[PDB]
This record gives sequence, C-alpha cells and structure tokens, in this order.
Amino acid sequence: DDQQLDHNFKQMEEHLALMVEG
Amino acid sequence: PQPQYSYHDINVYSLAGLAPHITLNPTIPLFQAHPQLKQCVRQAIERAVQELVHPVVDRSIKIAMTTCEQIVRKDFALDSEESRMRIAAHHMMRNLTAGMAMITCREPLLMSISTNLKNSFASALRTASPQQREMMDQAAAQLAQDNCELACCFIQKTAVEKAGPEMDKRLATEFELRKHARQEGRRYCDPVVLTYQAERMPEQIRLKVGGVDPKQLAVYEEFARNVPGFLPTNDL
Amino acid sequence: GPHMLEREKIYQWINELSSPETRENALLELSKKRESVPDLAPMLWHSFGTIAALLQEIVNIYPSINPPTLTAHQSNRVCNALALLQCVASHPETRSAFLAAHIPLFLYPFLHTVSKTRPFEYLRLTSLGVIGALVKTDEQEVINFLLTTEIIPLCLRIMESGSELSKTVATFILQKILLDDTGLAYICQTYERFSHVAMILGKMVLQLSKEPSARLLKHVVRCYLRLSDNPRAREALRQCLPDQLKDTTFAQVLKDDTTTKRWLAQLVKNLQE
Ligand SMILES: [Cl-]
Ligand SMILES: [Cl-]
Repeated sequence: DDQQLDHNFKQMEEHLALMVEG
Repeated sequence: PQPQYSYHDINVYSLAGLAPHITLNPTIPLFQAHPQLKQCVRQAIERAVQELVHPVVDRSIKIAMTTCEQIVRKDFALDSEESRMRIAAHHMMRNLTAGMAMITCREPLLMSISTNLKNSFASALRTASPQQREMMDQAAAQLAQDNCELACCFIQKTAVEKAGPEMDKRLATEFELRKHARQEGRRYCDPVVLTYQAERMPEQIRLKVGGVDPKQLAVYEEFARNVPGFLPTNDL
Repeated sequence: GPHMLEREKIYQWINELSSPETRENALLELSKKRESVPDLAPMLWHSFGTIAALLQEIVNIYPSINPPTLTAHQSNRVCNALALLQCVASHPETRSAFLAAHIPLFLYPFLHTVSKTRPFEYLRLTSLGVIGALVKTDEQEVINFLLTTEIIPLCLRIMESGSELSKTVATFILQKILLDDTGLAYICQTYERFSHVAMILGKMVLQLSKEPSARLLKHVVRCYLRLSDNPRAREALRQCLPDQLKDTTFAQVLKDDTTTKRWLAQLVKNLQE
C-alpha cells in the first residue's frame, strides 16, 4: 500500500529531473 | 469524509433552503454566555452564499462547458439518436459542473461565512472585550467549518440546475443534425469520424455505426449516480 | 504473431476502462504499457468513453481536496489516469484535441493544493508532469492555451511556496512559456502581469540564498535572462534585480555550473546601458 506510493513517488522524481533539464 | 446531503435535500429556489439545514453546535461558548447571538447566524450564512453563488456558477459552468461538449460530440459522433446524446451530455455536464463549483467555492465560503459572522457578532456587542473577541472568532470559525458543506452544496446545485439549458444551447446544432437526418429517412454519422473509425481504428475498440453498446455507457451513467459533494443516488 | 496477442490485452483493457468495476485494473495495466505502445494515445482518445472515464477519475477526488484527506490509494489511482492523459497530451495526433477539450483545466485544482503529505505531493508532481509534457513539444498552441487559461498565477504560487522539486518544475514551465516569443510579449504586455512575475522571482532569489538549490537557481536565472530580451521588462529589471544576482552570493554554488554562469553573465550585460 504505502510501498507503491513511495515507489511511484521516486519514479516521478526521476522523471521530472530529466524533463526540467533535458 | 462522507457527504451528508443527497441532491434532493436542499431546496435551491430561495436562500431559505439553507435555514432547515444550518448546523449550530450547542456547546459553542459564545452562545453559552450570549444566546441572543444565535439569531444572526442564518443571515450571515445566507449573505455569504448570496455574494458567491452567481460568480461561481458562471465560472464553474464556463470551465466544464467546453470539455463536456467536445467529449460528448466525440463519443456520440456515430449515434443517430440525439436522445442518448442529450442524456449523456447532461449526466457529464452536471457532474463536472458540480465538481468545478466545489473546487471554486469551498475556500471562499469558509472565509465569507467567518467574516460575516464576525461582523454580525461585533455589531451586536459594539465595544467587545478581548475575551469576547476570542469567543466571536472561535464561534465564527466553528460555524463556518460546520456549515461550509451545506453552503457548498447550495451553490453546486444552483450551478447544476443552470447547466441544463446551457448544455442544450451548446449542443443545438448537434441535435438538429440528427433530427434533420431522421426526417430524411437515414441515420446520422459524422463523415470525418466515420472515415477515421472505419479506416484507422482497430475492430475491438472501434466506434460502432449502429448506436453504442449499452454496457459501454457505464461512464455516463456513473456521472449521474456519483456526483461530487452529494450522496450517490444508488449503490454499485 | 506473438505481439498481436498482447494488443488484444490492450484493447480489452481500454474497453474495461468504461465500467467502474473493471477500471482500476485497466488503469494499472495500461499505464505500464504506455511506453511500449506508441499508438496508445489515439486509441485512448478515439475509443468510446475512455477520456470521459479519465475525467471521472479526476473529478472523483475533488471531495478529497478540501478538507485534505487524499489517501495513498486514491493518489495512486488518479495518477494512473493522469499518466494516460499525459500519453494523450504528448502524442501529436491527439495533442490538439486534448487542448480543444480543455482537459488541463481539470488538473489545475491539484496545482492549488498546499498539503505537504506525500499523496498530495505525488499528485501535484504528476499533474505538473502533464503540463511539462505539453510545453516540451514547443508547440504554439500549447503556449496560447496556457497563456489564456491562467496557469501562470498557479505556477507562481508553486514557485513561491512549493517543495524544491515542485518549484523547479513550475519554474521550468514558466521558462518554456517565456522562451516562446508570444509568452514574453504577453507577460510584458502590461505592468500588472510583469510586476507580479518579477516579484515572485525576486523572493525566490532570497529563498535560494538561505536554502540553496542548483537546478532551481538555473531556471530562475533563465527566466530573468529571457525577460531581459524585452525592452519594457529590461528597464524595470535595472531597479528591481536582486543584488544577490549582481554580487558574489551564488559564486560558490555556481562554481561548476558553466551554463548558469554564462546565462547570469549574459543577463548582467543585457541590463547594462
Ligand atoms: Cl523517502
Ligand atoms: Cl423561512
């Protein structure tokens, strides 16, 4: 339950880190 | 948090529909020492709704109008029955208009209800002790928290009742195309949509020419069953 | 052959998006396949009730916004829908119709939330990721849409009070708008529009001197540098530019940031008479 939110949250942080720069 | 009110509990015709639903906590300390201040609660809640109902309704309808129009035209482009299209459009238009009215009024209502109660309490005590001002602030905050959902439902339902004719106006030409085609003895089919579906869409998800499958209408039926801010009309 | 049997699972899931009793599983599976299926977005848009179901997943969490009660399960579910909507917003075959239906307008309430919980932060980031996907296309209609739907005031609120990542994504959005010629002319059209943007950028420079952020500083500088291309904005910047950008306040943080040093140097030269 709370593990999947954290897993999805870390992936969005990775996604937004590439989007803002690249 | 669960909604308290069903769609048919709140009479929108007048502001007097609020009065039978005003929650007035009996343990509020300001009313323990000054019971005569209970009377100005109704007018403050009515006043806060009166100043926000028109601007929120116009904005909430404006935001949901174009979205519902474009998606309904797209979904029912190969359906010659304007009856189904009109019913589905209202189910979605009311649902999205109620949602946008909820987002728009919840915060300004808490502010307006609190402010109107503070001024009504102050005009009844005139010169008030700082101890009495703590009572009026706690009461205004408590009453706003306890009646924000009611005032929000009043504005929502007002916006929903007005979205009916507004959605009909936006879909006027779409209704006439299907009515004029029926009188010429033929089904209506958007030529652009018919070409695209027939040429580009896979069979399993293609729009069907012979109306729409009733089991695929579950989306629009859910729009009418589960409205944001109100109790669902039925289960499932 | 073998890949055709997988496409039938895609079709069945899209059809299962309509019924609420099968939507949650279909949302989950389709979000996973949105990177491997290039034509998923036109299939999502042109199928019956699919977009309507995604809008339904969004509006159904509005009661959870105020009072803030959004749970982890609700945030995961609605972000699967926002993921598929992002797929539609990116595809060139559905981007125009996505904007014509004014679909981003129903993500704006999420950008207005201030709750610091992870369900609300994951919601704001996902919503911001949808808007980010739009501006990454560098399309003129994306700029015209955002200029007219009042998303700039939403970004400035996030740029002033959001998390470190939220501030950076919101600043990146405002940057992409400013980079486009129409966006620069729109913000510099009246002093009321420009002054409200310059004040927010000014406050962010003070915040960055206390809590430093390399990527946030980079795009705050890019916004300032782009504003200096406009004559009316250039005159006002000469009296309102934060001194921390003209002295050596950010000298140590920018030591290894070549591009930001170049942008910051070009900025100070642009303001010189
Ligand atoms: Cl963590
Ligand atoms: Cl009465």
